[PDB]
Amino acid sequence: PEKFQHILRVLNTNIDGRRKIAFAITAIKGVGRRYAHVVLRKADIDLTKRAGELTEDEVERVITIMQNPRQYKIPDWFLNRQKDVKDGKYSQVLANGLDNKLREDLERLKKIRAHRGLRHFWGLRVRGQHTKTTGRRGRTVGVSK
Amino acid sequence: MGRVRTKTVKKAARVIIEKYYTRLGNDFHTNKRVCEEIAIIPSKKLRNKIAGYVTHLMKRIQRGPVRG
Amino acid sequence: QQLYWSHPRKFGQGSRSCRVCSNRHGLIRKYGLNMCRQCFRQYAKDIGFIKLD
Amino acid sequence: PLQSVQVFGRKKTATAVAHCKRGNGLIKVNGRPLEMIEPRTLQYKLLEPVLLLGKERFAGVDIRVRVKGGGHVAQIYAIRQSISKALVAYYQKYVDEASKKEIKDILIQYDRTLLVADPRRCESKKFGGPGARARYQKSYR
Amino acid sequence: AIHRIRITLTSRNVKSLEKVCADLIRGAKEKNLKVKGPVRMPTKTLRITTRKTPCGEGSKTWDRFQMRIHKRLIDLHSPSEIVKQITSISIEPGVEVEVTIADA
Amino acid sequence: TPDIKLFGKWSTDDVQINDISLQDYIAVKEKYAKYLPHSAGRYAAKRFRKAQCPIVERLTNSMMMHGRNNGKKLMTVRIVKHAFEIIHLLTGENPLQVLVNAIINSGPREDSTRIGVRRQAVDVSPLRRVNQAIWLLCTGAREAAFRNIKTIAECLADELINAAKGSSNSYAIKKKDELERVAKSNR
Amino acid sequence: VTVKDVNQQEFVRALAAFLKKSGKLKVPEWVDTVKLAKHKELAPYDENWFYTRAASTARHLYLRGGAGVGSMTKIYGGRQRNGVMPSHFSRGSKSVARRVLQALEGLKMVEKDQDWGRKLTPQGQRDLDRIAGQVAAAKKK
Amino acid sequence: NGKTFNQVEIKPEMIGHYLGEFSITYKPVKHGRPGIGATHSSRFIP
RNA sequence: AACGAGACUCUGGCAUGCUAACUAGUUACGCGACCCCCGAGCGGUCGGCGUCCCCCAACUUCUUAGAGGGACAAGUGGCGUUCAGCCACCCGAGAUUGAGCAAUAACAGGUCUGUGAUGCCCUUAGAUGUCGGGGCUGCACGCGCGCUACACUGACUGGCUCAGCGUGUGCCUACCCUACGCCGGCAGGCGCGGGUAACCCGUUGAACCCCAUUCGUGAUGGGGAUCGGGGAUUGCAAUUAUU
Repeated sequence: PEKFQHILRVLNTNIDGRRKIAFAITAIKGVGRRYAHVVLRKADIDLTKRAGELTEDEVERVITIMQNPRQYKIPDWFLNRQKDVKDGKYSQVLANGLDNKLREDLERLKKIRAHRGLRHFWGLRVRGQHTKTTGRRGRTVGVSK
Repeated sequence: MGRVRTKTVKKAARVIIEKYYTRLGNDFHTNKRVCEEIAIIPSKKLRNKIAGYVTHLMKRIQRGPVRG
Repeated sequence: QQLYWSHPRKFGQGSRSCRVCSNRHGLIRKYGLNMCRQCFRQYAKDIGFIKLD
Repeated sequence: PLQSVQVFGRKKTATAVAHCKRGNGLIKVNGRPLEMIEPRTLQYKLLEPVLLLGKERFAGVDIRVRVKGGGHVAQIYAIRQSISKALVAYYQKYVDEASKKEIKDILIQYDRTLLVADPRRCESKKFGGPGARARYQKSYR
Repeated sequence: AIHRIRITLTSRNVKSLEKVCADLIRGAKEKNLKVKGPVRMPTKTLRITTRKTPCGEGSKTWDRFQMRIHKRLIDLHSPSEIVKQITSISIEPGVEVEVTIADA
Repeated sequence: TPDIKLFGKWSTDDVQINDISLQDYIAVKEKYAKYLPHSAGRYAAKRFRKAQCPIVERLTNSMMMHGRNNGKKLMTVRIVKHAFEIIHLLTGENPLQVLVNAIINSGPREDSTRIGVRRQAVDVSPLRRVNQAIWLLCTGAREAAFRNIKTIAECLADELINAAKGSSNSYAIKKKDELERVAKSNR
Repeated sequence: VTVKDVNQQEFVRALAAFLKKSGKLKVPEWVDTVKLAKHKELAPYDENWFYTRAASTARHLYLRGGAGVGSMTKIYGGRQRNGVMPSHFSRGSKSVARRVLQALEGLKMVEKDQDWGRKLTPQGQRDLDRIAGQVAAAKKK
Repeated sequence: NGKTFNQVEIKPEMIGHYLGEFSITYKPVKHGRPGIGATHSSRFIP
């Protein structure tokens, strides 16, 4: 036990030091179940321990692996930003950087006024769905005059 | 359930007994063989039902009169 | 007379039609029949199909 | 002499055939010990005849069983019936009929379907519903 | 010289194929051609299921149509000159007959 | 030798049925002793044929019930198996005595039929008493396990032990003592 | 003792330990990153999964020889959940099956045979029956 | 557009898109009040 | 006296009796081959395991499918104007298997958008008889048939072991079902064979279920809607997203 610290702050977000290490770090945006397992496998960490049982140099080893996947031989087919449209790079985007990357994508579609950009602006379904009977969020209207 | 016998069975059994009383008896398996050679019956399942009511009528005729 | 007087018809409902009456809806491709479903119920006895169950 | 018999048991689509011959007490299903057929929650179901009759009645013969068709549970009931039906047919041909009666009476007084088949098979589906008796929903207004 | 030679028969109707096939066995047996008996292949069933209505109205009834096909094989030990004789009589009904010069 | 069958592990000869109305309908001992609570028998085919089914198999059938569990009988045999092993550790007694006494305590003996909010009191037959007892104690085990770390094998053991002494902590005893209170007001 | 005489699950664990102790079986570089089949949601819990896959594959070739890469993907097939739609059957990874069969040929346990497919050698047959005796002896019969 | 031609000035950000993505085949909906038969209670008797 | 009912036709459950099979199997041996010594006992005649392989061996129990057989309220006990029938039980594979077909007389029921079935009316070269693009999918809102779930009688990761009914190279019309080897995380790609089918895909290695592991009552490792970025395949063409 050692009565060690059981809440910790990692990338401007709080991790509970109380779940299994592979399910604690998925509190970061851009890190799902599948990616969190592969990062800890490259970092040489035992998956059996609770997240409050990592030492100060073990968390810095995990953080420096999450920010640079391609230098620790994580494959290109794993990553969430592929050939990024403005500069051609491959990377994983995390935390408040993922919010801004979507914010730039919706404005890029709106500025040229393509059909995607207009559907996102009017608040309608963007992919191929019908709209007669599903997604209702207004109020019932009466027939009376 | 329902085991009542239709007029096609009941009339054919009476006409057999009027003509062949001296051939017949209480054994169903012998009556079933007699009824196959004295008559043309289209189905095996109808032949079994006719020999069944003939066997019931022989056991009545051994006690007293049957009006038909 | 025009040189462009037709469009490709190598698949889909444009390719196929009934052998008896030239209709395009509800036709049977099974076993090489190529009849319309209403024309099949009309000729089934002459083709040799029957119903038992 | 050569001295052997072949007989079968059934349930649903499953069939099992048992061959037995003069021997020392071997029993196998598909080349495996009958202690190792996979759904071992039912292990007392394929042990039932040898536990009920006792191993002294099995000591003169070697039995080999082959089985196919049906599902995991239907095959246990096919195996079970093939073994108890084989022993009584072997005894009928090669020993005294007074000893056949002991075997048949002890088996039937515990359970029918050690020696007589179960005739049940599926009903066919009918149009207008998801199965044999069920119907789709009905609506009005 | 002799061959091992194979005849196959096919029809929808069963009881015409029975009388055709029995006559091929008799003509071979009386001439000592050492015929191998009729092999019954599995029966083949064709099925078509259709709505009864021409127009899509009413309660939703269906028609279930089917056709059944029956197939047989016989093998002979004889010259190629005499299968041509026996495979030409009693074949009058709507039965297919086909023969191949070596398959045994 | 083959005249005694231990149901895997538990003897039948020492069991007793202490209500004379139920001795014909709770099938235990003699020809009703088997190795497992699983058979393929045709018990549904006639009206009273149901009374010949061993009581441990009737408990096993009634347990594979609630929608997501239909047809899963191999799972349901091991629930009964592990419940009987927990009952023997808690009580020190034969698990078949605990089941028989839980059935004798849980079945209601007066009830009121419906005639128009309006009801009239009537007697209950011994076959409906044993049918009601099984459904009540299976329901009691099923409702307690639904959001607890407790397994259903532990809840079925707790429910049978409380019913065998009539403690009114069980679901089956509270419901029996509700049905007979309401019927006593409709005489 | 033959492979048909012992319980099959601890035979796979005994054979997996024998392969992993030898040091001769080669492994691919991507063994720590692959999903193992299309229908799985996550990578396997055990770092040692490749030796267990080879041990099970050799045991399959003993009981039914003449398999190939396509028929190994049907042995390791399973159910796929499709989110809000109904579920269906789905086959295993072809590249994993092909590299596991090529890794066993490098131990001289497997051969490509006449007609088409693969089978065990006499040396492969010897090493499996040798481990079946070790699994039986561990129970002190 | 199915009845008219809509003009486009091709900005370089449009690269790799289709020409049909900038000329839309319909008018955005804005509702008028519901008519007779729109709800079960709306029934008319003379 | 006639039609409907019933009979009738197909179907399910029984035959160690009949006919008879290299496009179906079993048993056995002339035997032959690999592996194990666990076995009276050796590394064997003899034992164990086989979808390992010949038979110019014997045969039809298991598979196929032709002919016949079998069940009648027939036997025994009660109840019945002692008739017609009804209830229980013995013996038995079996004492209600499930479908198809179906009368007289009607309806302002549906269909002219199934038809070279069809009356009358309309239109007929600025056509109501062919190509290019769009729509049938548009969304404040009311209703109908359904799929997935709210978890521990569970979800996830490994391991083991069982089906039945069918379809298959398109005859204008141009496409079929797939074993085996190699490349790729995957979807997929290249090479090279079999099948017009009891012959090849195929012993159709199906899912739930079964055995072991991890989570711990938390909208949680339950649930997977909504939405960003990248890669294949069909096609003449995929944006209003084919899969």
